Amino acid sequence: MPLITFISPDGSRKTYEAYDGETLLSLAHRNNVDLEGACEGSLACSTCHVIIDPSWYDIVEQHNEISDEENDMLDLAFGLTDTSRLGCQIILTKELDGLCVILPTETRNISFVKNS
Repeated sequence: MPLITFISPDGSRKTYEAYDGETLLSLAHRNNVDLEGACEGSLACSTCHVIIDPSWYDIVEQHNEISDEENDMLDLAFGLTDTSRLGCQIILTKELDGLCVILPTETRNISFVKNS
């Protein structure tokens, strides 16, 4: 259960421990913050996809070639962000341990708080 640095469009930056393949939902619950969805998600996520900021997406996309089957995966990708690769609901992962990336949702906050 590493930590991920979420940067905001205003220049701010939030800090909240993320999980493996777990969405921000798991955080909204721990932070007892007004969330919307009520989706427990999952408790056991392994060998999940990868999700990195949109600044690295262009790098990993050019560093890795896509085959007839790979490139086809994009044609099926619907609703996913341009920052999430081989994903579905954009779920963070420990893979970003000690790395800075942009949050999946469109939320933002700068005020410091000591959640439970």
